[PDB]
Amino acid sequence: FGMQRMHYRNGDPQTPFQIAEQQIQNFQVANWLHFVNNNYFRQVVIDGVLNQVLNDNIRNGHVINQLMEALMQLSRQQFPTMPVDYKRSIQRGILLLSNRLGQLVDLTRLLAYSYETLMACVTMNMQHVQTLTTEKLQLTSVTSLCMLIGNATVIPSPQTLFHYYNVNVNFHSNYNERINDAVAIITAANRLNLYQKKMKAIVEDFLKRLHIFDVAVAPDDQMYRLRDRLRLLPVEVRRLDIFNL
Amino acid sequence: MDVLYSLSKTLKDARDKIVEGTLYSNVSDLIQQFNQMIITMNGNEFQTGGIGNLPIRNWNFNFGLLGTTLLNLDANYVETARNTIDYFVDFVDNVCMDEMVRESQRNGIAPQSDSLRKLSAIKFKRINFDNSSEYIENWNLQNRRQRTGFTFHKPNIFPYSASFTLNRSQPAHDNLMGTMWLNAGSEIQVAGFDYSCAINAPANIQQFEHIVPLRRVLTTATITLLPDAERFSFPRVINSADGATTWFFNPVILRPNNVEVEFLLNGQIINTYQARFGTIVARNFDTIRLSFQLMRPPNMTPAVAVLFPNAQPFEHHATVGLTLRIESAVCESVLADASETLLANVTSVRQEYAIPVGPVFPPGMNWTDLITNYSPSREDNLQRVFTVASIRSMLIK
Amino acid sequence: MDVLYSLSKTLKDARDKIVEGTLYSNVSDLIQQFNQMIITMNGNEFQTGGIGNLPIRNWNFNFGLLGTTLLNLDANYVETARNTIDYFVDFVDNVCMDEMVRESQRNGIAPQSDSLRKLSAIKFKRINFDNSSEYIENWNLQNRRQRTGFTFHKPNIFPYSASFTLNRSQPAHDNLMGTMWLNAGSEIQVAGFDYSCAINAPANIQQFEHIVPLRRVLTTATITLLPDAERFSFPRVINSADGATTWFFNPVILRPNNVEVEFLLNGQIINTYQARFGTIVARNFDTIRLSFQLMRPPNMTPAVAVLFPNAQPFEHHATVGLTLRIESAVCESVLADASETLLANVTSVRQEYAIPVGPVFPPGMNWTDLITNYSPSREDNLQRVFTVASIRSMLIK
Amino acid sequence: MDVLYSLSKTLKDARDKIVEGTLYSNVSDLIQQFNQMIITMNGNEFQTGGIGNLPIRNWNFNFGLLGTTLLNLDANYVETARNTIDYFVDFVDNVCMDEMVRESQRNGIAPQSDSLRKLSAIKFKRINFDNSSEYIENWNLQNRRQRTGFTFHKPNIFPYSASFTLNRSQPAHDNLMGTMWLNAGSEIQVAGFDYSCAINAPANIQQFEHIVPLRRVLTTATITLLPDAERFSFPRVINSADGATTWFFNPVILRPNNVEVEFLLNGQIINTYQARFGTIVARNFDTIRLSFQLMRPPNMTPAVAVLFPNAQPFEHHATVGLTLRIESAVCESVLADASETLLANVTSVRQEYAIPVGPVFPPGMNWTDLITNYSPSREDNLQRVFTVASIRSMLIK
Amino acid sequence: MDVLYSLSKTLKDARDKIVEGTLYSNVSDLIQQFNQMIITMNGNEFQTGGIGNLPIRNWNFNFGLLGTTLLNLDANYVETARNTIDYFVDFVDNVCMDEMVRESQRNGIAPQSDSLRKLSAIKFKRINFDNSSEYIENWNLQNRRQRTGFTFHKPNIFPYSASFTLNRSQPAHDNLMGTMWLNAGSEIQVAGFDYSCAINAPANIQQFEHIVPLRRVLTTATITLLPDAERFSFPRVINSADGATTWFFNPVILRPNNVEVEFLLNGQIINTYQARFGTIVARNFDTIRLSFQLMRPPNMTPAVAVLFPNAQPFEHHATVGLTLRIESAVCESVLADASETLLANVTSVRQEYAIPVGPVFPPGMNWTDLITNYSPSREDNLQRVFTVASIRSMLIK
Ligand SMILES: [Zn+2]
Repeated sequence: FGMQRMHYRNGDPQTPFQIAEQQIQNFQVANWLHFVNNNYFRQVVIDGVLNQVLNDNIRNGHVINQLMEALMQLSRQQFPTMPVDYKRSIQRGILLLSNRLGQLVDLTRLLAYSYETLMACVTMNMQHVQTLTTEKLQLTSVTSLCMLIGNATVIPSPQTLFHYYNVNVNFHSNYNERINDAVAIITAANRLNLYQKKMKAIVEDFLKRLHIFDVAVAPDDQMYRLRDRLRLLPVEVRRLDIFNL
Repeated sequence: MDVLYSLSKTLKDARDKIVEGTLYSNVSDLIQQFNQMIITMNGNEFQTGGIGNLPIRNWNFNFGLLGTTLLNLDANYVETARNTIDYFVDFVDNVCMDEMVRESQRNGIAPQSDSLRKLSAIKFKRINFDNSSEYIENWNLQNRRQRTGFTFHKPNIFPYSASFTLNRSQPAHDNLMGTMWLNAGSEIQVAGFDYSCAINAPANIQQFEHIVPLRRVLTTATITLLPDAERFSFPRVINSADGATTWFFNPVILRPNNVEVEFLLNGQIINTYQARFGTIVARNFDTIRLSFQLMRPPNMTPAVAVLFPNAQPFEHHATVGLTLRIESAVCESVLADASETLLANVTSVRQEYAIPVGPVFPPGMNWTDLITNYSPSREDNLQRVFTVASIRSMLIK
Repeated sequence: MDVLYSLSKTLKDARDKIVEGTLYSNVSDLIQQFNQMIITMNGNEFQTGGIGNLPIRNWNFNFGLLGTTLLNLDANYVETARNTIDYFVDFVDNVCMDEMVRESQRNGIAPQSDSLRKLSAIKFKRINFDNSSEYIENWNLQNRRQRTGFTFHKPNIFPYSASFTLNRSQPAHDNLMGTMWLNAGSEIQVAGFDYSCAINAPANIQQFEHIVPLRRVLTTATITLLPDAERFSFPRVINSADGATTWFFNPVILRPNNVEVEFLLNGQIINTYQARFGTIVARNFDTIRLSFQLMRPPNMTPAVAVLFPNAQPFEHHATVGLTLRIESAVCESVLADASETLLANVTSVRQEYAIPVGPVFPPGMNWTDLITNYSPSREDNLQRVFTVASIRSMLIK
Repeated sequence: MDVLYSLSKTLKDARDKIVEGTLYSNVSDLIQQFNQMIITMNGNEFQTGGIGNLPIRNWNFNFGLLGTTLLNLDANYVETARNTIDYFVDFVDNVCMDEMVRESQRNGIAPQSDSLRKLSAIKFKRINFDNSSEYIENWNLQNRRQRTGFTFHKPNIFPYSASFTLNRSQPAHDNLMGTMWLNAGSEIQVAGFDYSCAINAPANIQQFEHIVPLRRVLTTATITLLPDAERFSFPRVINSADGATTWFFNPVILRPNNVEVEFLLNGQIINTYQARFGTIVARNFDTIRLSFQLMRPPNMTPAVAVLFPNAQPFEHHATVGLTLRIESAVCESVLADASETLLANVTSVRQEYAIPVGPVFPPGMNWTDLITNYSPSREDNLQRVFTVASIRSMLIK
Repeated sequence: MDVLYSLSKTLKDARDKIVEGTLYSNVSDLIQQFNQMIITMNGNEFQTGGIGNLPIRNWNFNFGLLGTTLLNLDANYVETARNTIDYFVDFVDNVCMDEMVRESQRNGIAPQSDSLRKLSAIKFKRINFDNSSEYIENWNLQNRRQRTGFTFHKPNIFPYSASFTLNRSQPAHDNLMGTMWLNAGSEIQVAGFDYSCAINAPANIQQFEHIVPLRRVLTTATITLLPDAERFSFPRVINSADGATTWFFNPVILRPNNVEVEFLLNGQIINTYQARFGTIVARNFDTIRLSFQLMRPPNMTPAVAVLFPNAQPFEHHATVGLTLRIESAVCESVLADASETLLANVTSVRQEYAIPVGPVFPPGMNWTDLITNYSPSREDNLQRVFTVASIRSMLIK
């Protein structure tokens, strides 16, 4: 569009696309940028479980049409002052993805459907946090997916869905039962006045029996936070009644 | 008719919903319907007019489908859509007018214009959309031979009738007993007068009755009843019944005695109200019977005693009355009311394009004559033209 | 304006469609539109009020969207949505009031409030939804410079005016001739009186005419015409033209003969009705001419003869009359009528918040003065405030 | 109409810029526009004329694009260009005349000639160019329903009216009080006269008022006010109001005192000027109220005293006059004025081709009648024909 | 000022050239100018108003450049351009009004409003475009010290002044000799009168002189000089010099004798015309000297001889006169005139927003007072406000 390159300042509350959306006067590109900027997960509670839901436009794959409108506009854009061969390469690369409109709509709605179907089998709340360590995603791999996705619909098999659901349910129930064991033991120790009792041992056993944690690595402040939060939970009824006996 | 309504509905929704900036999800279904309409109409040719001064216009349809690949509609999309919508609205308006300006004694409910005849074909049934409007709903019900109902605010149900009946009379018109009345639109104002003030009447009571039959059965009607005919309570000079002479009416208003309003259906009393004024309800009826009495007051102060002597020279004339107004009602057949503009639309189109008087409707669509002789063929033609008028008003403000 | 209407309609549809238990397929597109509204409005600061007693309020937006994969909406969904709906309803209420309380001698159609000026930006166009209401439809059509129309039941087209014109008179006011009239809202009651009862008039006929020029061109109007001015049928004591004294009017009502009503447009007779009472139609007119007569009865019974002498002392004064009511009509300019509450809403907001009288409207939105001097600038401002009033009424009871 | 204006603009630019010797950089964009016009107009068949004596003309376009291979245009290039420019100018001229000689009561603003109707199509939108002239700019603003403004030098806002009003009179016409005026074009000239010189008037002051209601609202008007009416300051013989006889007026001119000039809008005084002559400004008005007084001079030398006796035989008649001239103003609608030639052009075309009297404009484009009854339909048609005349005046000398 | 004019010119060219369908080659350079304007104005905040009733408004600029590539502009491009154009037009309107309603005794030329003071910064110089209009041309020329020039039609150079001088007088005013003139706008009307018709004057000649200075030097002025003063050729009753009494003037017009009109610059006769009427040219002058003579006709017919006696009683008073109108002229300083609306615009804005009387201009921008005491500071402020008014009128109707 002939605009001067953006001098983006890190830590800006707005993202580069959020700036470009209000700095660009072309309707196709600006509308695509607006959708991208305000495209986030929507939180919904379904059957008592928090879910991260997608925008219906991407669930049905319609936003790919706006993406291709923007890409076509860019492809027929003038690109002032850019060397001509590089400009042609860029705009033919744009057309490479633009001419895959139907395939990319199919890819988007396939991805959305498989995400929905596999998310129906999640039992714990899908809490969204920025993790310490991130999974690396290769834009080359994304390109390969976009340029090689075909015409065959692949969906989870019913046995695969039931297996995923059983694994999630087993992990969730084990988590709750180990919480109950830890809370019962901690409460019993405090009620019997075992002052020479290290609740760090109980928390270590809890994390160990969760089976996904390398307990030797958990930081110390987090171990003590876990102890503090376990000390505050009410005891389960059966365990408490046995303790009362 | 249903196809014409669907064209109007689709165009109206196109104008209302295909607006710059709106999400395509708001108009996805509307665009599907619009493209279906374009596909169905493309390649067909129509002719409208040729009657009176209505110009003969030829219509051809070759339009591209509206785009479907867009997240939010923009200026180009709306301009492209409006270019097609304007032509379609013009065509629908001409079809509606050409249908309204035509009538037939037999088969009056069938399409009369060549364009609507053509749209009656099966190839066009794909454009049907949703028949939600009241008039199209009743059109479909009448086509299926079901019960229909139109809701009217002040239905124009009473043929205009301003008259009087003299039960006691003489050439001099100085000792008269009788009734006056005006029935117009939804108001019946009736008065009963006695010049003697029932001096010689049995029990000093004069009975008055007034029967108003309606050409259609009204149901679920709310009526205001008041105890005075305000229109017949001032001095009047009235032409005699045969027009030979004129007589004088100097009323003095007394309260109506033993008021009774009966709403009857096929001669059976359905509702009866005695000495109740204000808002009343008639659930089902085709005739109204208002009965009241002039009772000479038994006790009178000197002024009233002076007013009412017991001898011939009656200078004041005792008068009682009732005023009845149908504020709202429901009727199976289409009537004219004080809130809808369908009668006005039909009459205006006919007058503007100077349509020669046909065989069904009266000259100038005179509603008085229409309701006075609301025969079944007139009912069919009137329902057709009113439905077309509503379809047109859907698009033309 | 379209954006404000879209905000209000989105909130109305949120209140209606989004209910516990409903299928998500019933409300998916509305949920998308609601989320689009939230996205567009988030991060914008608005200010409302600051004129008269209308409080200054600051509006900030940071809300969360709504889920889009449920099967049936539950109580949690509605509870989460209702908070945002309440805040946005309050915002739209205040924006509409701020726009209604403002005028402009020039650029009457343009937004006048700061909030609406901000909403007129292009980033907000993504909230446009659909413009279905009559007022928003006419707003869009007028902006595009297309034929428009508002439908009014009993349009408030005649500024209040009760007066009398004397064509024969003298200081004693004992032998008069002329007309009385009341024009009010949608009704014209005119009476023509002659004290001599056309004793010496040529052919014993006295002609009366009454011309009412409307301030706006009404079209497709249905009228009711009755042969009596009941408002001028009783004895009166009336101040003279200059207020110097009073005169006595003692009417005796005769029928008006040779009644003819002409509805004219720019001096050309569009409709003309001769001796036709009841429901009539006028398709296009800006002037109503009434022409009636008082014919002295050629034959009289003794009472009538006694009350109509040929010498000077005229105890009873012959009177004829016409009552003409416009039940419904169509106007390209916005008017007040008996069914809509837009004038009431604008007046109520201005009165409640003690808005200073501006350079356009009369104080207190006095309809008599406004319709008397209904200039183009006033038409623009009135249409703007009425459109805002209807937008607000979509949400506020 | 924007397309017709763009055709005229590009042809004018070609005539004024495609000159022998001019660099090609001075006509690069113009040649691109000209070739765009040729491409768009190639293969389209138009027809003009048929009304009155305007000949029927058929127009075909099969031209070749102008060359672009010359550094400086030479004689051959200019001749080749002129060959096609002449034909295009002739087509535009005939389209403009055919559009000027037509009118329509309904939708008078819409194109009336077949050629302009066809040019209104979408395919011709490519020939749009720049809309910089005042009339086309106002046309576009009015279509968008934005502000419109025309600046007039001596606007012809007052219909011709030369008359007099007598407030005191008798058959002998020897003791008259009243006011005589001439409103014409942009000048009001009024004079209040009294034959008795306020000998018996209260406080020896006689009041005179003159209200001139304009048919359109003027703004930012520069006006000149002068304290005498030269037109009513010489002896004359005037016909009576009824024309039965003639009466003698022998003015002696005094200074008007308590001069007040009110420029009112909707009956509200917008500007007021008391005892101030020369250049004044009226920012927004639609009525002019001129109030002045004849004050009997309290002190008079014998020569003055002899003029005004206290008895009947008044030989000299005291007169006081005002003269108001609108030098410049701004109006939203179109008016004839002293500098513009549009009214002359339209009238000239109609007279030359003997266009029969249509249903909108008065015969012979009589401006007095047009501005006397300047109805909205006449305003639309007049704006249309004036815009077309301006478009034609940039091609035809 | 130059930057403000550049903004206005850019916006006007954007509104006139950026239209749907136009070739992008027709607007390439204009679009580059538009983008330069947006880039320069982005990130700057402005405030206007705060004087009188002009509302305080704050302006921010965050608009993006126009960069879409196409051959012909479409609806999307026009809409995106129009949003920014609307906002900038509003900003320019308010800045122009804020500058127009302000004054300064010292440094009148310099910007007064804070918005214009900011725009006078160097960082805004990147929006200059072309300064073509007459007023901005003269502004730049004055800044460069080159000679300016404003061409006026009927310049308003004479302050209104109606007066008389009595060179010979008596308390009875029976026998008067003197002059009587009205200078207003562009017209001088002078008349010498002698009641004795120069019976005893030397050579039977009376000489009258009239010297009219000008507050500014006019150049290349075309003037019409006619031999009679219409205004002073009628019977008059005129209050005396001290206002104590009134005297009678009963003129009989004779041809002015030995007419000599001289246009002088610094007391040196620059132009002179003796006994020549019609159109004359004064190339450069600051005062006008009109000399004329009343010569007693050496030969008289009996009627004339009776008209002019040698005794005292003088019933008819010999009068000669001249009229001189400046049709067009050129001045180095700004002036009002009959063809421009700048004075009207400034006065209208000040009146509308109730701007308190400032230290420079007289109350209500009274042109008579302005041109009477046309001080250097007043000239500076007047030129500033007139230039701003021209810039504003480039965008506002
Ligand atoms: Zn002039």
